[PDB]
This record gives sequence, structure tokens and C-alpha cells, in this order.
Amino acid sequence: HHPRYVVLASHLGRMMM
Amino acid sequence: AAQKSFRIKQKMAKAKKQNRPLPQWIRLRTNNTIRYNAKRRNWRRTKMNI
Amino acid sequence: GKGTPSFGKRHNKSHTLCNRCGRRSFHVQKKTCSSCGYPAAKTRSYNWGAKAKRRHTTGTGRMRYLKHVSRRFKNGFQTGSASKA
Amino acid sequence: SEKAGHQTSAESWGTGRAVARIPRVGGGGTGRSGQGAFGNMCRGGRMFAPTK
Amino acid sequence: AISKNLPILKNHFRKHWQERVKVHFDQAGKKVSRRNARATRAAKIAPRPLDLLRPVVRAPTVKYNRKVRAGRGFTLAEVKAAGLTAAYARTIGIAVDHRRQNRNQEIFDANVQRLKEYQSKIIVFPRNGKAPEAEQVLSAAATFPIAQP
Amino acid sequence: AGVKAYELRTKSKEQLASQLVDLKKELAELKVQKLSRPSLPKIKTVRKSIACVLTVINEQQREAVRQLYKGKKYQPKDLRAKKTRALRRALTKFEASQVTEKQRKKQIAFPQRKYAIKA
RNA sequence: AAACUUUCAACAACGGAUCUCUUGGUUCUCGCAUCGAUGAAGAACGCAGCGAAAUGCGAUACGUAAUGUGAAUUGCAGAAUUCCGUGAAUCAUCGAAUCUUUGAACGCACAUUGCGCCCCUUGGUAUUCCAGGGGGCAUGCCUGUUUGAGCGUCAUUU
RNA sequence: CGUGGAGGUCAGUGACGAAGCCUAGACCGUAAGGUCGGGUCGAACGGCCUCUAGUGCAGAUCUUGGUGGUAGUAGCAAAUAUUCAAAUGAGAACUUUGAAGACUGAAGUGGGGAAAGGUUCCACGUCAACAGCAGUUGGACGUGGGUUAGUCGAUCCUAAGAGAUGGGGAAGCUCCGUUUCAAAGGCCUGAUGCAGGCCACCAUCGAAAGGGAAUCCGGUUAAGAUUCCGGAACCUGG
RNA sequence: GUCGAAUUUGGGUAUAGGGGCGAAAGACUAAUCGAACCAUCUAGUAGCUGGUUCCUGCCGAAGUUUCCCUCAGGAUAGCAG
RNA sequence: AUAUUGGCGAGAGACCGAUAGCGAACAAGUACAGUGAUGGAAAGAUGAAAAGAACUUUGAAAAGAGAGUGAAAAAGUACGUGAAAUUGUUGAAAGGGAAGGGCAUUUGAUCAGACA
RNA sequence: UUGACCUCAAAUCAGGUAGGAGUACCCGCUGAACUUAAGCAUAUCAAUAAGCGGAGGAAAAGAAACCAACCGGGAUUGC
Repeated sequence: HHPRYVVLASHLGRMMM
Repeated sequence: AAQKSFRIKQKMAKAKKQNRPLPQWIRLRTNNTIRYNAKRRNWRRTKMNI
Repeated sequence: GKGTPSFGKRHNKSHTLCNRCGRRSFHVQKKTCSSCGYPAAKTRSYNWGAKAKRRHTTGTGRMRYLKHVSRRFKNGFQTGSASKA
Repeated sequence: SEKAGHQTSAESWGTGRAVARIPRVGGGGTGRSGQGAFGNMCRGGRMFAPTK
Repeated sequence: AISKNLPILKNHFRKHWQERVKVHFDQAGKKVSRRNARATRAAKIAPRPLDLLRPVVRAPTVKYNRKVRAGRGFTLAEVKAAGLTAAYARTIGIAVDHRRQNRNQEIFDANVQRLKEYQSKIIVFPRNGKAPEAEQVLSAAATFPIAQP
Repeated sequence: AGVKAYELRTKSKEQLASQLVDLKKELAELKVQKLSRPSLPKIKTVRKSIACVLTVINEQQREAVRQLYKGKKYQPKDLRAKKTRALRRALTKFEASQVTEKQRKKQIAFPQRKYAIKA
């Protein structure tokens, strides 16, 4: 069987502020 | 490992004699359900973890 | 790297076979089993591990001796032999 | 049976994984691993208001 | 919350109360068992009754002292007043109590009468030899009812 | 097919020893033939015959040891009764029936009397 | 006008819903009291004419004795006298036995099929060295036996 | 109005076909729904008066299973490289053999080992599935065969360390401790007791790379060899 | 960038979670670290977000009053059958 | 006299009917995952009986087309029935930048009938 | 010199017993927090869960250093 996990995480940065 | 304990080699011996298909004549028996060897193992597909 | 290059360094066992339960949970350096507690006299069992108890409890094996006691009780722990009547 | 539907160690993955927030079974390589667990709508779950 | 014109209720269901519910489905089976055990004890001790003789007694407090109910057993002064001994009365079905004290001549005499009447209505079989044939009477409380004076 | 236990019970210690070795020699031969013939079911009967001779030898030899220990208070643990551990440690019928001299007088003097209350 | 796209029907696909089934689960009720140093529960490795597994068994290894029944087992082969009988059978019953290596586990160890000591006996010209066969060697505590320790201590000889 | 099950009745329907499924075929009801014809199928089901409830789905990034469009689409583009003939075969860019052109270039794409794997090693048969193309080939599938030691390792010693005992803690699971506040045992002269004298480390576990008694050459197998065969040596115990 | 040392490294071994280890980044402690992993208490609590399954007939609103650590919530009077 | 989700032997239910009921109706604490504590499934149904398709023909074979067994192959070990999504062929119909729906009628196809 | 006594030891001394499993019910020790209070600390959950020691077919309790204030009752347990 194929486990799955948190695919990528990170690499999104932060927006506006 | 080539240098191996007798405890490990003994468990490899059992694993060797268990590696066979189902005896064919078992399918001719009255009220037979077994279709194939469901506990078959291979060195390339799963590991004994001993 | 924490991932694939790290996993390539794994060739040392932490646990080997247990002489009592035979389960590969026998820590080499602590010399204790994480499943049955060998060499401690008692077998390890916790009440929060309901499934763990179920897997190892009485009746899950052969009962080489205990399966016949109920037969002996029915007959009053008799001694001798049948009379050939 | 009072045990039925609750003999499991499942926990919710939480928001963020493109899946609903129902609890789920852990582990791997089983087929049961990752399934919906306790809820009354879940296969193999506990019925609404078990009969006493 | 508090919502309408209703009584203030007090329901103590805040512990794990569902772990200690007892529903008496066995009410009927227990009755059949008590009744069977009664029948086997009668057959074992035959022809003796299932009961011992009990004394007349006054209920203690001021809410009940107007009434007379059964008791534990005849006291030593009563057993002697009736011609017996405590050690022997116990072998012929008379219950004896060593804690009660006679302080009222009306109850004392009622119980002495009760013991005299009892001995007139029993047959004590000889220690050795063929005993007389006699039918079994199962209750002595019914044979010697207690009447309010 | 196969030896019979009730026939062996008439033979002596030496005869049953000689018969055991003969059956062991015969089984050794049949093994050498099973690797040439596709099937040789007869090997079963010889195998159970060796079981029958051994059981009758052990039964003769145990009985002699049982006559040797006749009536002496200590006898081998293998020959004692195999009841439950708890039944082997409870009081014997004699000890549990022990009654003090005081209590014995009281039971004789004041026994339970049979009586009936109808008349 | 075809192709192509879409709606519907008949046949054929993919899939296993529905219906009818059930040697399983589940709740209630009644009766009983029976594990272990006389080595348990559990584990490891083995055993069949042809078995890998579940089930059974332990070098007497799908089983040995004993008792009841009285012609099978069956997938193929075999057994054939075992059919008017101390007798078939993965039969039922079970009171006599065997029960490998282990495990509270007990000579000491044990990631070792590692290393010792004592007793009887057999072979190697052998009490001492070597091998084979059989029987033993843990710890706490109770009651007794034998051998002891101490100016703790009594009497007695000199 | 509809669903599972319960008590009563219709001496209800049915292998001469109950239930279920399909049917731009028919009728009744405003509706929820109810009824009939035909096809498919094969063993049980319904009307009415009442009882009871795990009783009605379009959704919940709902649970489990099945399946589409995207779509014969993205793609199968690192590590210089392949070609000619015969053989086997139903079938050959990919197997076998022969010829040719190239590369790793001795801190190799060579020859052996340690941890880890566990039969992948070798032979005969063999292509349904796997080798993201193919396959007659294969580390695949079926069936067998194969690992030989007084000298090589383990075994023995001790290292960091682990841990019995004697003891002291702790309600207890157990904690501290390693020669410590202990009556802690075994050898020889001689005769299994006995005359002496000598000797206090303190159990044990802990290294297939440390310390360490002793074996080299030639031949041999489909697959084993400092292990087998031939010859020549060496160490320990007696 | 550094490449004879504060060097690189195998096996053995010690330290275990409010603890370890840290030439100090809140870094590392099995792809997890401003408090690991596993089972249980546990169906933890939510004034907050989403969902809540058949038809017809008759009637049918409120976002306002007072009190509340009251302001995304309740009690209370009203409107409603 | 009282307790009993454990062990043993019995009798029952207005209970569940294979996504239900215990996790397990089956070689189920099984295969499988993790160093470890632990985690932990899917999977029942040919027929009364295998009577499990001898023999003929095309192909290298798998298989196809015939023949045959059976009450039935619209039961062929991919096996009771066999829904839907999704799909192939045949038939009918429409189609200038979506499709589907409501009221009315023309055209084609299909349905019923008073009847005396 | 010999024989006792007290206390303390050693034996592969003669015969015995204890551990481990099971744990639904039973006898104790130890012991939380989530939760409720619309916050929270006493309180609550709870003398509960987890951890530890000890038995039986039942266990535990039990023949009053009890209850009472009556015209007095009379071991224990359960409804």
C-alpha cells in the first residue's frame, strides 16, 4: 500500500502585511 | 553475513522449506477452499526482519 | 540531508530475537525486551494495552497441559484403568 | 457491545491536507491505515446512540 | 441554564454512572432458584420445618412501640421458666438469644406460654431405634402466629 | 498388520529387547528403499510397532519399581498421584476431621434432634 | 450528405449494487469451580507415502496403551486379512505412557546451539588424560541430623 | 405516503414461476406513491386491523468501493556507440556464436572482503504476470543440486562499560553498590577421616578490526576448498 | 572553502523527554522539536464553522424593552399556534 | 442469602444479516508496516449431482467455431441473480459561439377504446 | 582434662514449601488531569482512570467496647 504525507510544506512565503 | 549465528541460520532453513506453491492434489479434496499459498515470500518483495 | 542520504547509513540492529517471546524486540545494549520484559521474571502487560494483552494471553497458543484439566475434573481425577466389562 | 467501533487509536489529521477532519487510523502498509474511524458515518464505525 | 417556571431538580448523574447500572432481568430466575433451594433444604432436614421458633417482642421506638413483631430468640430466663435448658432447646428447634433481658411481665408470660405450647405440638424422635412416621410441616411461624394483644 | 500389545505382555525383558533391535534394523532397510521406489507406505506400520514395544517395556519396568515401594511412606514423585497442585496441598480427610476434646464432648452430649411439629 | 457531438431503446461490455440465503457475531438467563517447581501460560525448531498453511502431535512425533462402537479412509495410491472378529476408522471415550530446545526456569552463561564440577558404568594398556551411555549440582524459609565457632558461659579433674 | 421486524385475520399469492432488475408500453392519485402488460430470473412474499423502531439523503474539503473527461495527451532526452553475417525460433534492434568500431584506463565499469541480505550461487525445463519498448534471455516462474577445518574465525583474555552476591533504601514495581563494615576456599607434604604449611585475586558478561599455540605448494567441481585429493610440515594434551 | 591537524572516520560503549546534548542556531535528539514517539483518561470542552433524509392542508413572526465580565452569547416582556 | 464484560457446560431473543454484526462467518490478531512500544485489513454463494465440455476443424499457442453434459451455459472454476456511473456495435432524431426547462400548436412514431 | 547450657554457623545433610500465569467479580496501597463552575485557585470530575502488592469459588463482614431514649431492640450480608 502507498502511504501519503504532507506533500511539500514551506516554499509559500508570507503575503501582504 | 557469511559469519552467522546458528540461531539465524536455523530460521533461514525454515524459510527455505516454506518457499513452494500449494500442493496440487489439495484442490481435488471434498469441500476445498484453499486456492493458492497466501503466505508465500520472496527475497525481492518483502524482508524477514529476523 | 536528513532524508534519503541519511537512510543509507542504517546497518546496525538495535533489537534482536528474544529467547522467551521470540519477537526481535530484545534490545542489545539494555539487555531487556520491549515486549515481554525478559529477563525480568514477570511478563510485561499493561491495562492500557488491551490489544497487547489479547495477542499474548492464555489460549492463543497450544495449551499442551491445560486443555486436558477440564476433562480430568469431569471424571473426578480418577486413577486406574477401565475394567473391560 | 460497548467496545464496538472504538477499538482504535485514531486521531484527526487537522485542516491543511485536502481531507476532511474526521479522525483517521495511523501507520502504513495495511489498507486500513488512513480511514475514517470513530464517526457514525464512517465504515466500521460506531452507530449513532448505541442501543443500551 | 435556567429557563422557565419549573422545579429545581437534583440529578446526581455527573460521575461515570453508566459503569454501575444494575437491571434486574434475573428477577424471575432468582425466584425459581430460591424456590428450588427451599425444596432441597426441606428434603435434607426432613421432617423438621425450615424455620426456628421465634419470640414475641415489642417494636422499639415511639412510632412503632404500639405493635408487636417477631424477634431473635427466647431469653435465658424464659427458657428456664419453661422447663428447658439453652443447650438443649437449640437441638429441638427453639431459637435462643442471650442478649435480650426481660423487663416486662406481660411479654415474659406470653413467651413462656409460647414455649409450653410448642412442646405440646412436637414429636422428638428417639436417639436410636425405629422412629415414628410423621408428615413434615414446613413453617412454624404459620403454625404459631403472633397476635396483637 | 503390526505387533499386538497383548501378545507382547507375555514375553520377558530380554525377548522384548531383542524384538526392538530387529524392528530398528528393518526400518533402516525400508528407508534405503524409499529413495528408489516412488511410495512405500509400509514404513508406517514398522514405525508404530517400535512405539508399541517401547510402551510395553516401560510399563513392565515401572510396575516392578511400584512393587518395590509397596507400603513405604516415601515413593518416587513420578509414581504419586497427579492431581492438581492445590489438591496435593489441602488437608487430608483425617486432618480436616480433627476435633478438640472439648468439642467432642459437646457434640455427643447435645446432638441435633429430629423432630416434627404437626402433633 | 458523411464523420463527429448529444437524447432514448435492444444486444454485448466494465462494476458488484439489489433480492433470497447463513456451521458467525451480539444481549439475556441457568448450573459448575478445575492452572504452576509432579515444571504452568507463552515461545523456537521439528514429525505424514505424496503438505505450504489452519488443526493435532513431540525422535514412542496427524500419534503409542487402555475402554466403547462395530466396517471403514477417500484427492490418488495403499492395507487386504482387518469382516460370524481381542477388529476398520484424522471414529467416540480416556484412568497407563512418551513429552525435542526453552520459558517462573534452577550448575555458570547465552547477539555463543559457549564453559565447567560430582557419582556409577563401557572402550582407548588409564583413579589423574580422552570419548560414549545413565543419574545429579539455583535461591529464600520451616522442622529435624551430623560437623563446628565464641573466656557469652556452668560444673568437674589438676 | 414509503421501509426492517412483531400479535390477529384474509383456510391470501407461488417452481403451471415468489422476491429482485430492465422497459420515450397502459391505468389511478394535487402529491408522497400505488397498480397492470412484456423481457430477465429462480424460492420465497403481500392486502387489511394493531404493536414497535438502528425507519426515507443531493450536498457535510462527509465514510468505503467502483468509474470518467483531461488522453493515446505530458512524457519513456544525464553517464561518448553502435554495425555486418550465420545459428535458434511462429516471431529477433535487444538471446547464442564469429568479425568490426569503441569505453572503464590499476583512489577501474578489474580482483576480494566487513556490516546488511538470505539462496539471489549452479544445472535442466520454461514465458501467463515482472524487467515503465521487446524478449526465445534474466537476480523472474517450476523442479533439483550445492557450503567438508586439531592449523582460518568464534570459543579463551581483558578495555570503556554492564551486572550477581554481602549488605542499606523503597508501600511496591525495584534503587544504590562491585570489594564494598561478610565466619566469602583450595593446593600440597604425607597418612576419604585425618598430622601440618602456602596462598585472600574476589562471581560473571563485554572486541568475527585490540592481546592470541599450531599449514604450505600442486591438482580437482555445473556450482566448495589455506576445509576435499597427493605430497611435505607444525602446535597442544596424554 | 580547507586538505597533517581543535583533522576525517568504522565498531564497541555512556547520557532519555520539562530530561539529555549543545565551539549557542532555540540548534539536534530515527523525513517530527520554542518540549520526540506509542497506548490510554478520551466520544476531552467549544457562546465558534459546516451538514441535518417523504408529500399535502391551515395558521405564521423577529432583529425591539430591562438585567448579565453583557457586545458573535443568555435570562426577561413582546410578537407566534 | 450477595458479586461476576474472565474459564467450563447448557437454554434462549419483537437483536445484526457480509460497508451490517466482534477487528476476525474463510489457513484472523492472519498477510502486511515500524528499530521499538505498537499499528493492523480485504476476502462467503457454479449445479441436485462435475455430469468441470470426450471427439472434429483453423492457429505456433492462449484461444476461436462446431459437437456434447445439464432443467438451464441468459450457470463454464474470470462461475446464483447481475443495478448505476463509464463504454462498443445497430436503429431512430437534431445540430451557424454551450445543453437542459415552462405554455400552446404543426409534423413523424406509438397507445386505448366506446361499439352491438 | 571431660561433659553440659546459651547464642551463632556450614553441608549436593532427611522431608517439605514460596515465586510465574489468570485477573470479570473480591482485599488493600498509590494516585491524576481533561471536564463542571459559562473566567479561576477551595470545590467538581474522584476517594475515579493509569501504576503496585494479595486470595477464592465466591471474597470481605460477623456473634456488639452496636443501635437506642422505647411498653425498648439484639451477629453479619443483600433488596
